Amino acid sequence: TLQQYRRASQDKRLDDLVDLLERFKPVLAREAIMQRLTIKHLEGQLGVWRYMD
Amino acid sequence: MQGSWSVLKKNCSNFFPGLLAFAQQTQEAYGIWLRIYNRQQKYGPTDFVEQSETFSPDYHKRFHSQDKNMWVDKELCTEVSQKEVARLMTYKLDMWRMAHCAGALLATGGYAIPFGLFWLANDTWVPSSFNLTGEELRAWREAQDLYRYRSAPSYLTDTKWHFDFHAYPWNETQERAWDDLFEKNDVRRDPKVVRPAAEMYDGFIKFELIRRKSLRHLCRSMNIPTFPMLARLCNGTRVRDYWNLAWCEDYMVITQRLHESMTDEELYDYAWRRYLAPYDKNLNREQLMERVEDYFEFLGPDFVAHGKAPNLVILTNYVLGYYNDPAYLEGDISELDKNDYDHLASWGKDAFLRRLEFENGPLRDQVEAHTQRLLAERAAIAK
Amino acid sequence: DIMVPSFVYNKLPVIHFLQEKRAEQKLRRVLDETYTEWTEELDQAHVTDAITRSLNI
Amino acid sequence: VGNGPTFSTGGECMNTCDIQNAFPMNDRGVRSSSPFQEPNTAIYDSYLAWTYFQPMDVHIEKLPAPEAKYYQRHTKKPWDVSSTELT
Amino acid sequence: YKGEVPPHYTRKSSATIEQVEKEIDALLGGAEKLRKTSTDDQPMDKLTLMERCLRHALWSYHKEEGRYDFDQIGRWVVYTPEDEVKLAQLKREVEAKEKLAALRKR
Ligand SMILES: CCCCCCCCCCCCCCCCCC(=O)OC[C@H](COP(=O)([O-])OCC(O)COP(=O)([O-])OC[C@@H](COC(=O)CCCCCCCCCCCCCCCCC)OC(=O)CCCCCCCCCCCCCCCCC)OC(=O)CCCCCCCCCCCCCCCCC
Ligand SMILES: CCCCCCCCCCCCCCCCCC(=O)OC[C@H](COP(=O)([O-])OCC(O)COP(=O)([O-])OC[C@@H](COC(=O)CCCCCCCCCCCCCCCCC)OC(=O)CCCCCCCCCCCCCCCCC)OC(=O)CCCCCCCCCCCCCCCCC
Ligand SMILES: CCCCCCCCCCCCCCCCCC(=O)OC[C@H](COP(=O)([O-])OCC(O)COP(=O)([O-])OC[C@@H](COC(=O)CCCCCCCCCCCCCCCCC)OC(=O)CCCCCCCCCCCCCCCCC)OC(=O)CCCCCCCCCCCCCCCCC
Ligand SMILES: CCCCCCCCCCCCCCCCCC(=O)OC[C@H](COP(=O)([O-])OCC(O)COP(=O)([O-])OC[C@@H](COC(=O)CCCCCCCCCCCCCCCCC)OC(=O)CCCCCCCCCCCCCCCCC)OC(=O)CCCCCCCCCCCCCCCCC
Ligand SMILES: CCCCCCCCCCCCCCCCCC(=O)OC[C@H](COP(=O)([O-])OCC(O)COP(=O)([O-])OC[C@@H](COC(=O)CCCCCCCCCCCCCCCCC)OC(=O)CCCCCCCCCCCCCCCCC)OC(=O)CCCCCCCCCCCCCCCCC
Ligand SMILES: CCCCCCCCCCCCO[C@@H]1O[C@H](CO)[C@@H](O[C@H]2O[C@H](CO)[C@@H](O)[C@H](O)[C@H]2O)[C@H](O)[C@H]1O
Repeated sequence: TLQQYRRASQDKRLDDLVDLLERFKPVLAREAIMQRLTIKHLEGQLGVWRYMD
Repeated sequence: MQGSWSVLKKNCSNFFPGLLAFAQQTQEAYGIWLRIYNRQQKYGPTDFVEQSETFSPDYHKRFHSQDKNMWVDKELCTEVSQKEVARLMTYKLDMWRMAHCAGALLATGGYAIPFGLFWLANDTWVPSSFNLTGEELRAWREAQDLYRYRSAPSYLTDTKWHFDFHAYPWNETQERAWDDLFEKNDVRRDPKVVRPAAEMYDGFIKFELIRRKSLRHLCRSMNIPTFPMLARLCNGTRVRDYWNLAWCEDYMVITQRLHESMTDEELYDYAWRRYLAPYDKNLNREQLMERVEDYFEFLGPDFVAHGKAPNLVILTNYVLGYYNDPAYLEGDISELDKNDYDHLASWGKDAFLRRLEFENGPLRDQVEAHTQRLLAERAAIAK
Repeated sequence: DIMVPSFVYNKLPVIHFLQEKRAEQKLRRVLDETYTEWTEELDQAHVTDAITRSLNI
Repeated sequence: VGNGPTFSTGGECMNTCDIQNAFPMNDRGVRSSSPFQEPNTAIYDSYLAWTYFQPMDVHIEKLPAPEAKYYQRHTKKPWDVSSTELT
Repeated sequence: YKGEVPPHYTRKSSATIEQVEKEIDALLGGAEKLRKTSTDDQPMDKLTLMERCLRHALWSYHKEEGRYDFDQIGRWVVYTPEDEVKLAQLKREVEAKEKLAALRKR
């Protein structure tokens, strides 16, 4: 009976968690991209066109 | 969209049927507009009918006022239906473009024929009547959506940059509204959070003070021809009329909840005329309903209560934000492992570059210490 | 070829900084809206008391 | 290390420019010549002061490559020309 | 005391709690080298914030479901002294029930 009562909260919370994970993944992708850009910048092999792209 | 031979053939084949359909639509829309204009002149407020003058505080240039020169006919449903209003709006767009083309023809005589060939090779400025099949209509809508994508970001950037460079929000809620207003379409904007931007911009700029360049960008984004632009009070009048019709239809739908009963294609068209739902997104009914409800919420309760919509500039920005797609990014991340200045490797380093590498390289601390000690010794010897 | 490119290049740093700050603000707002909802459940003592009453004790 | 150039500066000192906050500051107190983080940024004093960054071999913990879904945006348009193609 | 069963909700996406936890662990495992610890009063990093949010949601869901693992709940859900009080209250209750069942069986 308790499980049935605490169910809609559970489903909505699970969907929200999945959405949050999908929202966070792009941030990590951007962070990795910036890391690589910084790496190439420190080597003096980065063009502004690449950075803008 | 760029011109093509296939579209040229399509439009050439359907030229005369398109003209005939345009004439029939012209008769029907003239009837509808006659009804609407009679109703406005009879039941319209004194200021709206008399065309009250609103002048700018700097150069005293007259322009339409949202509060006075725009009026919502809450009782228009008795005389005119929603479908008639949408038909009138579509015909207004088509008639504007046809009028510009006809004016060019009259001005240049028979020398506009090659320009007409250019015109028929693209669906951007042809009327909707020239499409006699579903696929042709889809291509035409795709061209219109492409033009909207091309034009809207410039308008949004103009507005945002001018405001941010010349002013700042007063309070935190205004800041949040302003920042969230100009988000890309990939994220969903909460109209309640965004609404205060309307009042803030009313404090900054109203529809009566809209600049001519911003107006040109907006008219581009609304598929309204801009050449010859002329004074800002002509296309401004066009914009005012179009949005007044849209607001009348929106009030009708909200009061009668027509959108719930509206079919899928009609709902998609209704959203499209509001610049909310691009056809290339292949939206479903759920997304269309969500966007329409967000639009109604942004209009706010006061729209139903008194027929007063929020600032038209901010409304246009909000609706056109759906065409502000995320900036494109193509190419695998592995491409970042390459190098861009390999062609310079043969040149090597000159004396100055070697000195800079030595001074600012990993040995920089040692060099700095040695240099400072030597300078101190020389200074002491001098004294 | 010369002017607009140079001014775009001049613009890049400030825009990058502001967009980074905006992303940080989004993350901060996401975090700040998280609250744990401690739930309260009917104490079993009352259940035991009702059980005793049903027994006619 | 290579002889390649870096992010352009325009002969300006970022510790005194009108947008100095946009340039990160390192431990030594020298603002970077670019939005990126620079550990060995320096300042030179000719008639006017100017900032410089010397490229060097430095290792940075590289986050694993993400999926193409989470960073690729296929919103390209016929009028769009990339900066590389433009160059 | 509660009332009516809440209105039914349809999931927008299909996914299991175990799958979500595995995905979270995979996401946080690649950034372990980049992730850097710091003082509690010092500002947090993006990785730390993501980890805290994800773990908070996960453990709230677990506690609601019934998986009462106090060791992790006290870590990823405690941010208020009220929450410490709640943990202490819940900790006593579980031990009391376990003892009561054992003696009632004995
Ligand atoms: C190949 C073709 C060649 C063509 C050449 C001819 C010129 C070009 C033709 C037209 C081109 C198309 C575009 C034109 C501009 C459009 C502007 C626009 O968007 O208007 C929108 C606007 C509509 O908006 P709206 O909201 O309805 O109303 C405007 C608001 O009121 C706005 O509200 P507001 O707040 O802005 O209110 C202010 C508004 C108020 O004004 C208006 O808007 C009202 C309309 C204009 C009224 C103008 C008349 C004013 C009274 C004149 C009195 C003269 C008395 C003289 C007596 C002499 C006795 C001896 O503006 C003014 O106050 C301006 C007043 C005018 C000042 C004139 C100063 C001139 C100085 C001269 C210096 C010296 C010259 C040299 C020396 C000469 C002497 C030796 O349109 C108008 O109002 C009227 C538009 C008229 C367009 C021009 C028509 C051209 C007809 C040409 C016929 C002849 C052809 C000859 C061909 C020859 C062979 C090739
Ligand atoms: C043969 C001589 C030629 C002379 C040289 C001409 C050179 C070319 C210049 C352009 C001429 C006009 C071209 C045709 C335009 C089509 C008709 C029209 O106005 O369409 C409505 C439409 C009105 O626009 P709107 O913004 O909606 O109007 C706002 C009003 O509040 C609207 O008020 P509302 O909100 O109450 O709504 C009313 C609406 C309600 O109605 C509806 O909604 C139903 C639809 C009605 C309009 C249907 C238009 C259909 C257009 C397409 C036609 C088919 C084309 C087929 C092409 C292919 C053929 C094979 O009905 C109207 O649209 C009525 C507008 C007022 C009438 C304007 C016509 C006046 C001239 C004609 C009379 C001339 C009498 C001469 C007497 C001589 C005595 C000696 O026209 C336009 O799109 C505007 C024209 C755009 C091009 C502008 C180019 C620059 C013009 C500068 C002129 C300066 C003065 C002349 C000298 C030039 C020197 C450089
Ligand atoms: C049968 C048909 C049905 C009946 C007729 C119906 C009516 C039809 C007419 C109305 C149609 C209206 C709609 C038209 C739409 C299309 C317009 C258009 O052109 O689109 C661009 C159109 C392509 O459009 P699209 O690809 O679809 O892209 C459209 C996008 O949406 C792009 O859109 P967007 O917005 O980005 O593009 C806009 C763009 C449109 O412009 C362009 O795109 C530029 C087009 C030309 C580019 C040329 C590049 C190549 C140059 C080659 C040079 C020579 C090379 C060597 C040749 C050697 C030969 C041996 O910019 C503008 O709009 C600028 C407007 C400028 C207005 C100028 C006003 C001046 C006023 C003067 C001042 C007056 C002040 C007042 C004074 C008052 C005094 C009292 O361009 C072309 O197709 C290029 C054609 C190039 C032809 C070859 C080069 C020229 C050949 C000349 C031959 C001369 C022979 C005689 C020589 C005699 C010597 C003595
Ligand atoms: C590296 C070197 C390369 C080569 C370089 C070449 C050398 C160039 C050097 C100089 C360049 C700069 C010159 C600047 C001059 C000053 C401009 C100025 O003051 O403008 C103020 C102002 C600026 O215009 P705006 O309206 O504010 O916005 C302009 C934006 O571009 C609007 O942009 P938007 O984005 O807002 O709108 C885009 C779109 C928006 O879409 C639409 O608007 C829909 C479509 C509209 C179609 C057109 C409707 C026209 C309605 C009637 C207009 C009034 C007519 C007046 C009576 C006729 C007068 C002739 O509109 C269009 O797509 C427009 C398409 C126009 C295509 C034609 C462009 C010219 C190409 C060359 C053809 C002619 C060659 C002649 C010489 C060779 C002969 C063998 O001009 C006007 O108010 C426009 C008045 C137009 C009057 C008609 C033209 C008068 C000039 C003489 C025409 C002679 C025709 C000869 C035929 C053939 C005879 C054999
Ligand atoms: C290849 C080359 C070939 C050769 C080329 C030869 C070139 C000659 C060079 C000299 C030309 C000088 C004039 C340049 C005009 C363009 C200026 C411009 O674009 O300024 C942008 C300017 C900048 O705006 P913005 O910065 O974006 O915004 C500022 C404000 O917010 C804007 O807010 P707003 O729009 O509310 O405020 C403005 C509006 C506010 O006012 C209103 O809205 C009320 C409108 C009142 C209109 C009053 C009209 C009165 C007419 C009386 C006629 C009576 C009948 C007479 C009959 C018998 C005699 C014929 O007032 C006006 O702008 C209208 C002023 C009066 C216009 C008069 C008609 C045009 C005369 C052109 C000739 C001038 C003399 C040339 C010779 C000397 C040169 C030093 O915007 C405007 O001015 C917009 C309106 C533009 C209208 C004029 C252009 C119309 C198209 C021309 C059609 C004819 C083409 C002929 C081609 C010939 C080829 C050979
Ligand atoms: C070359 C020119 C081209 C012009 C193209 C456009 C033409 C448009 C014509 C529209 C005609 C409308 O017809 C007109 O409508 C108005 C408004 O209802 C009526 O107006 C009537 O009612 C209004 C409102 O109570 C009263 O203020 C007015 O005193 C009275 O006459 C006119 O009696 C009628 O003649």
